[PDB]
Amino acid sequence: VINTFDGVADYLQTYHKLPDNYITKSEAQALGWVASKGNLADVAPGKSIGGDIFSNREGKLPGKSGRTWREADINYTSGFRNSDRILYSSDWLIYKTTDHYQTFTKIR
Repeated sequence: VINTFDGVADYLQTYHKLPDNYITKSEAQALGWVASKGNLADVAPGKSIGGDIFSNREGKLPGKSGRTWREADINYTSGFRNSDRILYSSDWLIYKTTDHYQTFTKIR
């Protein structure tokens, strides 16, 4: 239902949580999600992967003590996951990537 960059971005800054169509990878695995099969839409119709913590290993997103980053899939409808993610901090900084976490730019 809400899975666009702008849509999810505004939902997060206002309501401080993901829309209802998101499930973490753990949740999805528990419903029978097998990444190598690209089946998420069969076991969880209308859902997207989102809410997992993003480690920011490469220190690309701005870091701060106490700030945790999470991710969510954008523009997903079916099949294997795409390369689009929204990155959101606990202080509601919003970044996007369209290249599998290689490049980030600010959107809120």
